[PDB]
This record gives sequence, structure tokens and C-alpha cells, in this order.
Amino acid sequence: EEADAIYAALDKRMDERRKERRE
Amino acid sequence: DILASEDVEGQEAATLPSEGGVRITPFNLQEEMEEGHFDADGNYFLNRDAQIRDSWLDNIMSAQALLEGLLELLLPRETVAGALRRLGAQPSSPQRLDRLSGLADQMVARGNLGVYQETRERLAMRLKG
Amino acid sequence: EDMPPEHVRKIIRDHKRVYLGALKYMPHAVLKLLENMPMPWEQIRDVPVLYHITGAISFVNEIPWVIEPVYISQWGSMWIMMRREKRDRFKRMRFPPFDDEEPPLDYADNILDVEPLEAIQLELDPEEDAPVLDWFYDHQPLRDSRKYVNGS
Amino acid sequence: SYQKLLKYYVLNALKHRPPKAQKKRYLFRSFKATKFFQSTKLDWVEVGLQVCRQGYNMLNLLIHRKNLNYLHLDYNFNLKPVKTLTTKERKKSRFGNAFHLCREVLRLTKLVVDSHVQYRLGNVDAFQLADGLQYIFAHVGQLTGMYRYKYKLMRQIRMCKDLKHLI
Repeated sequence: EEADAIYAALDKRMDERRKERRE
Repeated sequence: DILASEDVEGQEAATLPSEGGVRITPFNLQEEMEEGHFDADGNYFLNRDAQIRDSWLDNIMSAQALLEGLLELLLPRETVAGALRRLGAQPSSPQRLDRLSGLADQMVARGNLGVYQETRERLAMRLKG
Repeated sequence: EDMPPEHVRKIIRDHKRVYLGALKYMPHAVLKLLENMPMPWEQIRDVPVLYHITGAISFVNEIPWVIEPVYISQWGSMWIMMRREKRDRFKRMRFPPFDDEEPPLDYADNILDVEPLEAIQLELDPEEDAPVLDWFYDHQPLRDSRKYVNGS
Repeated sequence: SYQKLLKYYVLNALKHRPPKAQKKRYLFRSFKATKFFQSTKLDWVEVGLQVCRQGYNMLNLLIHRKNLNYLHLDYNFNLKPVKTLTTKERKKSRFGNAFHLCREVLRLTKLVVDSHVQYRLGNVDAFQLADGLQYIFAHVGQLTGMYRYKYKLMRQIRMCKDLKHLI
């Protein structure tokens, strides 16, 4: 459960590069 | 209109798939009725739902013993990864480094993740509990 | 900090939500492997490697930075040497050598203690090529000199 | 070949646009803060063999995820059926073109890596290694079946053919 949360946090950090512009 | 399996007058068995490298047609119209269908006049229509199009397919030890071994291989106030660094610093002791890496892999494979940043006292309390 | 090579060698040798997600970035590892291929004048090349705890994936983690006039000069030296070699000397290599049913070769048993052959180098006469003689065939030349390159 | 190379250069010069401003991007700095990854220093040929065996293990896992037993992937990345297929087994063998595309990319990578492995065993000369690496990137389309999987890849071969002529 923790490992998928870590990969989801890294994916959210990758999406943070364009987060306020894309949505 | 469509032809059924009774309007074929003489289908037979499907014994062998191939011989001599030559594929054998199974003499029945089962797979043609699976792929497409017939009209009353004997023409054939083929279904065309192949979305992906698939360009290759078209043309073919107990855990307490592990803890006791790690407490044997750790000096106090030191992590497991630091012990890997110290034994690997050819290394000084290749055999004990190999043993420590094997115990680390046998503890990782049992579901315990992150065993590298584990101190000696925490593993001792884990063995105690 | 870093870790000795024998650990990750044992990791790759002996070997699932945590394991499955790490294989997503495999062509990125392919790209990082292919952009750092060694030059014809080098024999070996050491690179840093990121790796998973169970050996899922391995990256090269380095951008191949070269100095441009040195790079053009080194390739011109290779050009002259290969013209000289073809006018002097030819067996093209038999492609894929390793067969379909055998696994790829183990590095620790077959390459690890075998010394490599000679590379492709020009002669570099010590009278005229004196400003370039001490550094012309290094991996990253003049890296540890403070007078020419800004740092590491 | 001169006219086609100059045509592609004119197209790259004409379609040039400046990239969009963004936050600076670092993947492996995010990977390093994760405790599941470690760092070391290795040789290039050792990690080149680790990458190709990991790619073989990944494609083998993607084969044996869907409980397939009638396919076999060679170590040099060739996928072959073991028997003559049926109707439902071909429906259960429907992978995308991305699967075979990554398969041919790993095949190209294994050719490039094993060309160096044959060199550091003392079998071939560096003078012959430089020929061998030059033949691979010129004849990707003949050594691999990767042109069948992406058609736009036909642009990438002919350019490597054109640079083959001039040089």
C-alpha cells in the first residue's frame, strides 16, 4: 500500500511540472 | 438470409492439423462461419473487427534466524547499508559482504521493504517483539 | 553516497506491487545506455548506475559532455587512422554471434579479469603536438585541472 | 542523397520553433529521494549486459502475465509460436505494435552491446569493431524487422542510407 503511494507521489511530482497550466 | 450447418450435405471430421509442413484444411465450414457468413447464393462475407491490427499476428530460513544473522553482522549504531559500504570498501571481506547481501535479499523477498536503512537496536527490538 | 559493484552484481546475478512499477521506464534506460557508447579511441568507460533493490532496472545517469574542437580533432585523427588501416590491410563481424537459446554472457567470470586489446590511436609526434600530448585520449580530458575547466 | 539530406535540413530549419518555458525537470533526482533505488559505479559493458537481460526479463514477464504457454522468446529477441494456433489463442495473443516495437529496440540494443562483448574477449580488432558498429546503424532495416511496426520509421532508414553514400 505504501509503495503505490510512493509511485503515485512521484507521478504527482512529474505532473507538478505542468499542473497549474494543463488543468 | 444465412446458411446453417445442416445445409452443407457432407461435413466430416478434423483429424490432423498438418503433415509434412503443409497445413491441412479441416474439410468443414465451421471456421468460415466463425469468421464470416454465407448468403443464400453462396457468397461469403467477412467480419472486419480487428482494431489493434497486430502486424505480427497477421502473417505468422526463518525470519528470526535472519534477524539473528543481521545482528551478528552489524556493529551497534550502524545501518545495514553502512555495513555494506564498510564490508565492500576487491573488498575487505567478500564472503561476509555476500552473506549480508543474501540476508538482505531474503528479508526483502519476504515483504520487508527498506531493510537497508535499519539500525541494530531497531532490528533487536524487532527480534524481541 | 555510492555503493561497491559486488552488491549490485550479486543482485543481478541471483534474481509484487513494488517490482512491477519500476519496469515502466525501460526504454528510458535503453536511451541512457545508447547515448553513452564509448568512442573508438577508448578501451573502457566507467559510468554511474542507478538500480532497484531487486535488480528491476539499471540506468546510466550521465550526459556525454565533450569539448567541441577536441571532439572534431579526435574524430579527424580516427578518420586518418582508418584510411591508413584500410589502405594497409578484411573480416566483417558475423552478426548476432550469441545464439538464440543461450543466455547473455556473465561479466564477472569472462570479462572481469581479462585485459582488453589496444584501441585506435594516432601517433602524436612529441615535438609539434606538445600542447595536446598529455590529454588527447582521455575520457573527459582536463577535468581535474582548474585552469581550463571550471570544475567537476 | 545530397538533395534528400539537404531537403531534411531545410525542413528542420523551417519547422524550428522555440520550446515553451517550464519548470526545470529532473527525473533521477526524484528517483534518488525514493529509498527503493541505489547508486553505484560500474563498467559500460556490464551495465550493457544488465540492461538487455532486464529487457528480456520484462518481455518474458509480459508474455507470462496473460498465462500464455505457446509462445517462446529467444535471448536474441525473436518471438515464435511452438505449435499451430487456433481461433481463441490468436485472440489471446493480440498485443499492440508497441510490444513488437520495444522488442525490436531491445534487439537493436543487444546487437550493439554484444558487438562490444565480442571485442573485449579479444576476438575482433577495434578496426573491425568500428566497421561493425557502422554496419548496424546503417542497416537497422535489414538486421531488424522494425520497419514493419512503424511506417514513419522509413524516414529514419533512408537518411542513414544517404549518409551511408556520401561518407
